[PDB]
Amino acid sequence: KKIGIVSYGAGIPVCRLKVQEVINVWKNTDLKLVEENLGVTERAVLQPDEDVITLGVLAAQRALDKVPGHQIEALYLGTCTNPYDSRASASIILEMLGSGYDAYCADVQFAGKSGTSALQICQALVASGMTGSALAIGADTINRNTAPGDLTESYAGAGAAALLIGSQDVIAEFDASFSCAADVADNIRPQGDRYIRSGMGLGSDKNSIGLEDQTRRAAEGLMAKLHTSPADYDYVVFQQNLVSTPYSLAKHLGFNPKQVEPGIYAGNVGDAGSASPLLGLINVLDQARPGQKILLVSYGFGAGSDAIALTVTDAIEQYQKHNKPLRELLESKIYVDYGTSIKYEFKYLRADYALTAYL
Amino acid sequence: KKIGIVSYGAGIPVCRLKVQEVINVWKNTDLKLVEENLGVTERAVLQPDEDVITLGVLAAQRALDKVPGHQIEALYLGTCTNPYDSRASASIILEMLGSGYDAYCADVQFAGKSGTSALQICQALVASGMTGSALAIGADTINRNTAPGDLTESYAGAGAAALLIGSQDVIAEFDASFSCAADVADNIRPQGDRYIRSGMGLGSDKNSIGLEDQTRRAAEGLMAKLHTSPADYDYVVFQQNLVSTPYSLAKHLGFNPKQVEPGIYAGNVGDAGSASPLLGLINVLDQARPGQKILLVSYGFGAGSDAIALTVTDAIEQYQKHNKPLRELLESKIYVDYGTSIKYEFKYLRADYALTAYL
Amino acid sequence: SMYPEQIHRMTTASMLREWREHGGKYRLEGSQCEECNEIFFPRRTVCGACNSLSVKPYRCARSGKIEVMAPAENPILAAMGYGETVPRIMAMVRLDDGLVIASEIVDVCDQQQLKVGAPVRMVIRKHVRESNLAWQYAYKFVLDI
Amino acid sequence: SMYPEQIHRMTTASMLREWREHGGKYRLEGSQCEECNEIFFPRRTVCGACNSLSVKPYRCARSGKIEVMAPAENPILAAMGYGETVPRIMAMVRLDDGLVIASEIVDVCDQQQLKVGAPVRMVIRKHVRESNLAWQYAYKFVLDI
Amino acid sequence: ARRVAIVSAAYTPKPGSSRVRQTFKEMIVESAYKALKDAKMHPREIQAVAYGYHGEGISEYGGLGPTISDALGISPAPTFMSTANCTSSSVSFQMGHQMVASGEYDIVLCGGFEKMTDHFNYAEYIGSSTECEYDYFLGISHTDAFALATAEYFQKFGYAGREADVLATFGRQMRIYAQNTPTATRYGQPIPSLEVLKNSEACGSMLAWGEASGCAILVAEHLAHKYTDKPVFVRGCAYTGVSHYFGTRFHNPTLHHPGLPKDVGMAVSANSIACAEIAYKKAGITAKDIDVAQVYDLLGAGLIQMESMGICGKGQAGDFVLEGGIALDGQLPLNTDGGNIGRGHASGCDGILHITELFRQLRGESDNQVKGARIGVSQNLGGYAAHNSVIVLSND
Amino acid sequence: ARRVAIVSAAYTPKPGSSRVRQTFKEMIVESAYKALKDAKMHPREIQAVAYGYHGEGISEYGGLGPTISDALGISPAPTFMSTANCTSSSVSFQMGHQMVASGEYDIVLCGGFEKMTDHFNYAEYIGSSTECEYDYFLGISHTDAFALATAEYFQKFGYAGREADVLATFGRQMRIYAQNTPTATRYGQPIPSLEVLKNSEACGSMLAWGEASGCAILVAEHLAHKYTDKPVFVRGCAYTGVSHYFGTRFHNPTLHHPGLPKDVGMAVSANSIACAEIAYKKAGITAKDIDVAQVYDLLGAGLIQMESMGICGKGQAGDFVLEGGIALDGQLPLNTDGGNIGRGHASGCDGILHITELFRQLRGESDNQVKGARIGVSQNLGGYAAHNSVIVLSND
Ligand SMILES: [Zn+2]
Ligand SMILES: [Zn+2]
Repeated sequence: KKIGIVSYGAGIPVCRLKVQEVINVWKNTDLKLVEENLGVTERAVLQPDEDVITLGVLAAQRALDKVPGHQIEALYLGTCTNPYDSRASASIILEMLGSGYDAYCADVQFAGKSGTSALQICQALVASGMTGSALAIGADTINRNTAPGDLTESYAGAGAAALLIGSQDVIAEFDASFSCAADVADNIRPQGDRYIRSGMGLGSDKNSIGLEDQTRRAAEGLMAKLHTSPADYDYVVFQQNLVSTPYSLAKHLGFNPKQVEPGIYAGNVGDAGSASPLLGLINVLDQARPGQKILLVSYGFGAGSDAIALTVTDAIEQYQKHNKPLRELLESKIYVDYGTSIKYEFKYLRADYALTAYL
Repeated sequence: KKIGIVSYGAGIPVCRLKVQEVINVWKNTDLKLVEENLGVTERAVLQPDEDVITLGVLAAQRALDKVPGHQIEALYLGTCTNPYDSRASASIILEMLGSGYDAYCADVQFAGKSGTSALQICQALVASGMTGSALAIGADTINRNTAPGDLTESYAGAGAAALLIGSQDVIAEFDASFSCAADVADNIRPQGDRYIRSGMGLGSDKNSIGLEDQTRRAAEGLMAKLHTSPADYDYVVFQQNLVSTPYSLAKHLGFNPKQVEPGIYAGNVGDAGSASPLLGLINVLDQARPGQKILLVSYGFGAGSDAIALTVTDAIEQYQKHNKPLRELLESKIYVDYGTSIKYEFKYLRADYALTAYL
Repeated sequence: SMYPEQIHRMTTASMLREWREHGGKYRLEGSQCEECNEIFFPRRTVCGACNSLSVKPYRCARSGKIEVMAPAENPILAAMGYGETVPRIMAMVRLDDGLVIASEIVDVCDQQQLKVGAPVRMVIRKHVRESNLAWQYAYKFVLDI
Repeated sequence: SMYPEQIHRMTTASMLREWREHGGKYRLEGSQCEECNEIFFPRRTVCGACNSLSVKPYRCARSGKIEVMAPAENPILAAMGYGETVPRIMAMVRLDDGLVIASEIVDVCDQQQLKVGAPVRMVIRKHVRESNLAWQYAYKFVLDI
Repeated sequence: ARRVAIVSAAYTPKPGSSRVRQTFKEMIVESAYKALKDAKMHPREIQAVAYGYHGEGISEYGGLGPTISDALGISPAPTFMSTANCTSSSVSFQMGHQMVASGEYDIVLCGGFEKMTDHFNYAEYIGSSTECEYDYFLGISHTDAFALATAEYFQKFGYAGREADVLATFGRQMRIYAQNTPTATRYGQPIPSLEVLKNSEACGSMLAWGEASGCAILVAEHLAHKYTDKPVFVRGCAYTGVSHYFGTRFHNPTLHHPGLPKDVGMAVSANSIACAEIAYKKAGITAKDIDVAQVYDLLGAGLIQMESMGICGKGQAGDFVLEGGIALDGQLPLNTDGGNIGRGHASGCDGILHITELFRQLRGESDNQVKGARIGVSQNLGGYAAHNSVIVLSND
Repeated sequence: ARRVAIVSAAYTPKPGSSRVRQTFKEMIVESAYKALKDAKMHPREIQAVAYGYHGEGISEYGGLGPTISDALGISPAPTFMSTANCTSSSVSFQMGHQMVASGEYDIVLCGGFEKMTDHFNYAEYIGSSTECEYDYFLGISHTDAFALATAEYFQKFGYAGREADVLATFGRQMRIYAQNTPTATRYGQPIPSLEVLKNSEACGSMLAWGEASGCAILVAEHLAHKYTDKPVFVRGCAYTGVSHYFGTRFHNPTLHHPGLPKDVGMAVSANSIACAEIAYKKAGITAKDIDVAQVYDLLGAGLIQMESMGICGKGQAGDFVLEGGIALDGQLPLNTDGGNIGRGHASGCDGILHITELFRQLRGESDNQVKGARIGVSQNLGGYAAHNSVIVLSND
């Protein structure tokens, strides 16, 4: 019996901010560039009562709702916008889920590839026989950790995705993976800094030495291991900080648009970091058919890349029978203006010590 | 030959923010309260290239333009929102004015009464014979030092007023003054804090123990010294953080509305702190007649009050002949939205270290 | 910040307070009596019906209906940590097991669906931060439609 | 600092509290009865001796002697705002008018002069900062020799 | 058991207004010495005190008893403290009644105070007296509970379309009573029209909140003639307690009182019903016997208490108010001083605020006098009726 | 007036130790239901509760009465709260005595608790129950007051050179009493030598501080036989209050008690002397009659209270202790459970901690039994004797 994904879930903020609302204030980038070339018209706004833990536990609880009475054996939280810098937020999510304390547990960090790295850890724990199952979460509040006036502000979002790994009722078999990494400081966040920073100007030069190099290296590595090529895959899923990014990487690695399209979700969300490759995968599995082949290649700034190959099983049809797809979830939204978004995300420079709510 | 005011000038920011723009975002106070009871419909917004020094030197240069070739003998800068906490911004303004270095010079601080305190210092320097003339400035950027979401945000403004004291071509003779003070921490700003803070909830209870107590004490003190009563004055000028404040204090001290009205300017400006009593005085002198009597009573939180009595002279008619009144100056305005106001006033929580303008 | 002189504060919470209530606040656990099966929220040590000490944790139903609802819009009554969202929709939620929970409704995407009798479900959200610096998490409700 | 989310705090002081006590705390003003001349510290509204409401402010004597003294060195009992100076020399000071004040002795330049019966005088010093951010000032004592 | 008489009662005037120039000690002394004077009594005749406040979180003064005994100038005479929301004074009154009735003390001063302005923002502190881990720390207030209670009342007893009319008629009657009552915060204010009130905050049913201290002096029957010609006797009291948690109003198996209504909630206060029934049994009366009353008014809470107290049937208090039933010529005159809306509210003092007006009524000294008043009743609550007190006074 | 009997008394064992795994509600229930069982009584027979704690600043739970009535499962039965430093339980006992003696309630549960670990650092919170503006806000603690009181006692009564000997002998006797008392925190610990104690913290006279709840059940005499064969009767109580401000100990014209000593201060507690004299007059006893006692021990406070209480003359308590006077074979056995040093201290529970050991003594059930004990006395204080309570119990 093969090992892989059994169930999944997602958590996305409902508040939305149209790109023009940010551009009207800062006038620091072209509206047409962001809407048409990059492919993002609005982005998710984090409410004051939302964070990585609230989104993560929502996604996780939605995955576990598919498997009544599941006892948790391992739980790994992939995030680069962790609410805690010491102590594991994973243990907080575990406590909330209320399905066992005897679990392998940690937070995992490598930027946008944190979620795929957690997934690989969970696969290794099941495949080794160290556990019978394992829960991987990928979640980020990129909005919260992107500065007002930053060139990326208008498309910084947030999100969470949860994948349960096991060997009973598997809907996507985990076939193989390949990872790579290096010191490439294309983006950083030094200890203390709230805001994620760029290491150079934005554009294809920065993309060539990080995003494209590592994505290519991992994809070619895995395909070489499996003796496959782009033609052998029904779907390809990349990092989706922007709608343009998967299409661009696909053109760079010899995949074609119809292999990419079914993973695209982020036009109304923006960059969800660690969640983005996992959300692309979820968007595929929501409509995929038994027998189909998926290649998933994430990207973490810093930098590195995780490549994973999957095969969809017969069980996907039963899983799909009564399932709320991600496409439907993303229809739920509340529009807010720029001022309200900044209030909600705690980006006004207010007093260090508050006397009342407003003094 | 009697001693007093010879010429004056004012400096006000041109950018404006309608009160409803702030209330739409924070929903932390009533639109009707601020517009109708407090009397403020819009407030001054400080541009990124404006501050206490920029406004102060504008006002001062406008006063000195009335007296060609004047050599400066003393210059005192009254402000509670000083650009420097050590070193005197007054010496920077002196340098800019380019009319002599051999001057008595310092910054003066007692909250909203800083400007009137500077004025008293200048009067004392001339009346003592230590100088032949002296330049007093009152200026504040209350907006810059009021926090986003503060109950006072929607009516925090900025401004500067300059008064030249001398004994040649005097337009308002300085008759007498009376000052009082105490420890009353109704508002504070501890060393380091950017934002001015309240010591208790807003309303008539707070007003009774600071604003009204000290204003009454100084006004009654001065009137007792001169054997006068409210009926003896053609004009009364109070602190004008709000249009409602002079009318309220007038009702409290037995003055009537027609004595107050000619000093009212702040409906489109908001609180200009140290500048506000001096701007009220300027607004009176712009239209006053020879022989008329003015009572000026300021208020500094902390707390204390400066009362000054003046008599308008025959020279006012010549001064008024070719004069741009404050009423006309305040017609120059540029409307901005909330987001733009916050950008201009540096109230977004951006990164401590900037890589470019937008990264 | 620049001057690290300690400021006076009468009360600082120990972690023990919230530690013991994770069942109640993360998992909506009240109590059920082992002898008579009566249910209660919040959790308790003595059954109120029969005064037995044989009481166990009980997972309350996480679905319900709005019994009664009231906007909170008055700035005068804005609590610290809850000033940013205005209005707040306060509600008494009747759970499917019969218990009633005092909470609020959030994420209202269609205002015409917010009414008495509307179905709701529990969600975990961030509440006012603790006086020991730990983030506070607890329940709120959303419309379920 | 970087995340301006308001933290929970049960109690925040109004400026009114200290405002009314500036006489007591800056100037060592207690009360004297106008009818019987008895003196008290701290200030009060009713004379304790005769129950008259005719009571006025009274400037207590600012010189005195150490009646009793005790070091405070136990870290367990260090209050916030008072942890930096160790030991603290707590004392009951008998003022020259007969009243007794609970305070501490500071600036002890010669330790051999710190003893019971030693003469002391009042000084104004900075105490624990207020919960509304204002600096707190009040009395302490020094050896006077 | 022996009878206990009230010989005087007094509070610091305009309790819906603040006294920022006074300390809490000064404020307590004012009302205490006023009452002592009214009774022709010396402070040193007081053998004990029972006093109430919200708690130590307002002024940061705890263990307050000795501090009060020193402030009043009665040491060594003890002060027993009470900390019980808006019922603190009601509870302290009951404690004093027990002190005298026991024979342990013959003359006892009962009272309470609140100095809200010592706290920067008292409104957000008050929630600390609730089921804190499941309401206060989630940003849920007592005012939320009253808003919800009012909404439940109107939605379930068929008042849709007349909510504004009911609340405004109530608030207007309170203003009418306050206009001619010198100790009231709204003394001398002109009476706004019903239409003006409907278009104002809370349709005119928002209370006036300030600062006050108050007290009543209790004496053993055999001594009362030394201090007054016209003593007011305590017939009976009840104090009852249920969970602070608002959810429990709908389902509280912990509350053992037989013959409660089948359907209880916020609009039907089970704790308040139980309290009234116990109190009336102890006092030897029924609701029929009540000539004048006091209730904690705020939004529709006056209606809910009118029903709990037994003055009108379930769901009928709104119509009772609309038909003029609480006016001075009505079937049951209520809050004849103006109540919390007209006279004013100061949490820890509220019990004495009620008792003083009833005291005056029962001696013929009220500004809005109920002719031939024999029985007067205070219905008071704390939290959302987590505390409930019913106190029955008579004049013979 | 009718007599009031204690039918049971109990507390959560090892009160000098903490119970971090329990909530305060769980802890209260433990001792309450233990006492109910000891008395062969059902919770729903309880007609009222009087309960004590330090205040709302520890757990941020105020208006606690209803919360306790719900936790115990007695609603609608009321809980009257008491907030009075380390005397909270002593005061609540006196309140319950009044409730029963009045005839208003026949069966009343009296008690108190403290959950210090709910606060991050309780030690710095406690100062909030003092004359706060002139001590707490200047960093002056209750522990400073006790250190100073001890220093005054020794310096003025000629104990120079024997301070360590007195404090160590006291602390050693407490440890001896605790060793064989199962409910004590120092149960079963080996007895350190006098020399080891002298060289340890506070010469062995530092208390053990933890968490506990406790209660006693009071019943009208005519009902007591239903619940126990051996009732313990309340002979008389006194509670007294003076300023919290430590300076006033030396000069307090506000304290009107005739025949006090000429020279009062910290070493001579005027409030405590007054309290004892009042209590004994009410109880119909003198110090001669006392067979066994309890005092609040900490440093030299036990000595000061031994003198205030009338057990030995001014300045003689140190020598009384050195001569073996508080040992089980001594002239006056004292703190026979181990006291605060041996048994342990939890502020709001301390009154019941005293009363339980006296209750046991008066029924012949103590682990360190005083043969033929007829009269037992609790002397307790709050702040630096700002509150003072003296409670006299007998067995016939
Ligand atoms: Zn049961
Ligand atoms: Zn006197």
